[PDB]
Formats: sequence, C-alpha cells, structure tokens
Amino acid sequence: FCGKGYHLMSFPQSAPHGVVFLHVTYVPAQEKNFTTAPAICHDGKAHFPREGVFVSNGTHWFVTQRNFYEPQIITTDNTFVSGNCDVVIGIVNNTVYDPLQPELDS
Amino acid sequence: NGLTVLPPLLTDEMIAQYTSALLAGTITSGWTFGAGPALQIPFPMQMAYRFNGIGVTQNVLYENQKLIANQFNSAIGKIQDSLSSTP
Amino acid sequence: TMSLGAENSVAYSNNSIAIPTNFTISVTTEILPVSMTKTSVDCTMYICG
Amino acid sequence: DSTECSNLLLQYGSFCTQLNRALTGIAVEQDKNTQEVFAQVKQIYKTPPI
Ligand SMILES: *[C@@H]1O[C@H](CO)[C@@H](O[C@@H]2O[C@H](CO)[C@@H](O)[C@H](O)[C@H]2NC(C)=O)[C@H](O)[C@H]1NC(C)=O
Ligand SMILES: *[C@@H]1O[C@H](CO)[C@@H](O[C@@H]2O[C@H](CO)[C@@H](O)[C@H](O)[C@H]2NC(C)=O)[C@H](O)[C@H]1NC(C)=O
Ligand SMILES: *[C@@H]1O[C@H](CO)[C@@H](O[C@@H]2O[C@H](CO)[C@@H](O)[C@H](O)[C@H]2NC(C)=O)[C@H](O)[C@H]1NC(C)=O
Ligand SMILES: *[C@@H]1O[C@H](CO)[C@@H](O[C@@H]2O[C@H](CO)[C@@H](O)[C@H](O)[C@H]2NC(C)=O)[C@H](O)[C@H]1NC(C)=O
Ligand SMILES: *[C@@H]1O[C@H](CO)[C@@H](O)[C@H](O)[C@H]1NC(C)=O
Repeated sequence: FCGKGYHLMSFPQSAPHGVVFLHVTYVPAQEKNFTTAPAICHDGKAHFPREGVFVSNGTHWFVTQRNFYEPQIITTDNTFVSGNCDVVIGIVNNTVYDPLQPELDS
Repeated sequence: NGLTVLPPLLTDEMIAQYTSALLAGTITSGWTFGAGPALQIPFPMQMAYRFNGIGVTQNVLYENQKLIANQFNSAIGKIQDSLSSTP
Repeated sequence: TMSLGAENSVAYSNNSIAIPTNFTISVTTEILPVSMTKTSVDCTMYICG
Repeated sequence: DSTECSNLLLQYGSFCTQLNRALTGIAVEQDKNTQEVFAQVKQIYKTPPI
C-alpha cells in the first residue's frame, strides 16, 4: 500500500493536479542460509523463541531476529518453555544458558 | 455487423503461471517474496509466524501441527466439493 | 511470446531458513491524480451564441 | 457498405471517433486491470520437486 518493501515512512509532494508520495521502505538484502529448528530440547523441556528464530551456522545454535541476522546466545531470557520434547516435530538438542547460574555459583 | 472481440493480452496459461508463481512464493517463502528477495523458510515455521501475528504462541501451532494440517486438508477438500456442488 | 519473469526456484527444504544480513533503504515514487481542470459550459451560449 | 449513408453520417462529425476512443480506452483498461491484479511479482517462483 505504501511502496514496495516493509514500509517505514512516506513524504508528500505537490504536483500539477496531483500528489507524489515518496515511499521510504526497508528492503532486506544479502541473505544467508542457516539450519533452522522449531524448538530447542534442553533438560527434557522444549524451548521456543520469545520473539526471534533459532538458527545454526553449522556447529552452534543461536537465536536471532527474523528480519536481520544478529545471532545471540540461547538463554532463558529470550525463550519460553511449553511442554516436553516428545510432542514437537523436528526439535533438536542444544544447551540453554542460564544468566542466574554464575550468580549463585560465585 | 462491425463488432470485434479483442483477445486479452494475458492468456489463461500465463495467468495460471502467475498464480503458480504467487503460490510458490507464499508457500516456500511466506511474505518475504512480496517485500523483497524470496527467503526460504519451512512451512510449519511460517505457519507459526502467522499464528504469532494473530496473537497465538508458537507452541500451540507446533504441538497441534498434525491436527492443523488435517483440518487444513479437510477444509480445502470441502472447498473443492462446495464449488463443484453449488451452481 | 512475452516472458512473465525470470525463473527463480526457491531452495525450499524442511530445515533451512534464509536470514537477511543487510538492508537497503529504498525510496519509490507513487503518482496519484487528485483533481481535474474546473470547466464550465454556458449551455445557451454554446448551442445558440 | 452504403456510401450514401456514410456521406450523411459524416455531417454529424466525430461521434464515431469518440465512441471508438472510449471502447479502446475500456479495452486497454481491462489489460491494465489484469496486469495490476496478477503481475505483482517479477520472479516466476517454482515449488520444490519433493
Ligand atoms: C542456500 O542453499 C541452496 C541449496 O543448498 C542454494 O541453492 C542453490 O544455489 C546454487 C548457486 O547458484 C544454484 O546453482 C542451485 O541451483 C541452487 N539450488 C536450488 C534448489 O535452487 C542457495 O543459493 C543458498 N542460498 C544462500 C544465500 O547461500
Ligand atoms: C558458528 O559461530 C560460532 C560463534 O562465532 C563459531 O564459534 C567460534 O569459532 C571461532 C573459530 O573457530 C573460535 O575462534 C571461537 O572461539 C568460537 N566461539 C565460540 C563461542 O565457540 C563457530 O565456529 C561457527 N561455526 C562455523 C561452522 O563457522
Ligand atoms: C536428544 O536428547 C534426548 C535425551 O537426552 C535423547 O533421548 C534419548 O535417546 C536414547 C537413544 O535412543 C535413549 O536411550 C534414551 O532413553 C532417550 N532419553 C530420553 C529422555 O528420551 C535423544 O535421542 C537426543 N536426540 C539427538 C538427536 O541427539
Ligand atoms: C551492507 O551494505 C552496505 C551498502 O548499502 C555496505 O556499505 C558499503 O561498505 C563498503 C565497504 O565498507 C563501502 O565501500 C561502501 O561505500 C558502503 N556503501 C555505503 C552506501 O555506505 C555495508 O558494508 C554492508 N554491510 C555488510 C555487513 O555487508
Ligand atoms: C526433513 O526431512 C528429512 C527427510 O527428507 C527427515 O529425515 C528429517 O527428519 C526432516 N526434518 C524435519 C525437521 O522435519
């Protein structure tokens, strides 16, 4: 409706008997392949991304936002737990870091 | 008596090809192809994204994936039967 | 015979995703007419002078 | 094919040109509508074989 791509903003310009809209949009570019999984199995529990997606570069698993590649460590802060690992089809095994663990470890 | 019918610029096979391209883009890439380059995504993950769009968590889609697929297939068959059976 | 578009077979598989690593800020133009010339015709003067 | 009818028809002016122009505009409008509705992608995507 407001240009090709994900719409960011628009600017109006007057024209003889008309209007010209300059649509400023965000277009994704330079995409890269990654191996993906619906959920991460850790401690017999299924972890799902709170806002992002699980990606793998070949050896390690990360969670990133869907529209830009920004890999982050899979923690309890950006994932949520619902059920065990026996129901979700295609769940893979990976560790889930806990931020609270070094606090009581020290 | 001077009446002529001009053929359409797009023939039926080309329009079908356009619909096929749109179907392939929306199945294999979701909504990414409409906003830029087509980015591949698995279809259950795409359905989970759509579920998140309407305010339902991903777990609900993943746990009940077989039921959702069965319901979708049944609905598509009912659509074909309804179109074939209604004048 | 016209070609609809270049063929682009998307490499779909059940466990692979494509994630963008960059972005382009694209500005596009959309031209919409708003008004016409306001024309008035005097019917008596046009038909009869 | 009547020459006399065409000669009398010429007295009325450019009515025929107006009607032909309007029909031509409708005919191109239909093609424009089909382009707008269906030709929204410039890549012909195809499904995987499996
Ligand atoms: C992601 O991987 C797929 C397949 O592993 C790549 O698709 C192939 O790309 C090569 C390079 O041009 C083509 O010759 C093949 O025909 C493609 N295969 C299919 C099925 O389309 C794809 O290019 C990769 N994408 C990225 C961003 O690396
Ligand atoms: C996937 O990304 C991770 C994170 O960067 C890579 O792990 C690093 O690899 C480099 C080079 O082998 C090491 O120097 C770093 O110490 C690693 N970091 C961690 C936290 O392990 C990993 O190698 C990448 N995988 C591939 C196949 O490229
Ligand atoms: C992911 O981890 C689970 C649990 O650690 C693995 O399930 C075990 O699989 C072995 C081998 O078949 C069985 O003997 C155990 O009884 C299973 N344990 C449970 C709790 O189910 C699972 O195989 C792992 N998957 C992968 C791909 O490594
Ligand atoms: C993302 O793309 C932009 C281009 O839009 C890249 O910016 C270019 O970077 C090169 C090398 O540093 C410069 O020579 C160009 O002048 C830059 N272009 C502009 C418009 O500034 C950017 O580096 C890319 N980023 C990644 C991570 O690939
Ligand atoms: C993807 O399909 C292959 C077989 O084609 C299967 O072995 C694999 O488990 C599937 N992965 C997922 C996540 O469904």
